[PDB]
Amino acid sequence: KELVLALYDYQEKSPREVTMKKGDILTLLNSTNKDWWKVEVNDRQGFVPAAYVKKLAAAWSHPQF
Repeated sequence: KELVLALYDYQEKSPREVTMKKGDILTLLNSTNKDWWKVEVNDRQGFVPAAYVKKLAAAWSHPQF
């Protein structure tokens, strides 16, 4: 299972999007598109800009953000 870190807060602009707070660790559902990634935040799924999150590779130990 993949995870991404919210680099900044993001307020959903429409029902297909989701809201996230800076520092959130979200479950990454789809990253095939280069601009919008589909993620899961507290029982909610939707797209967020790929620019606003960083994938946390399993192969790496991640420092505290």
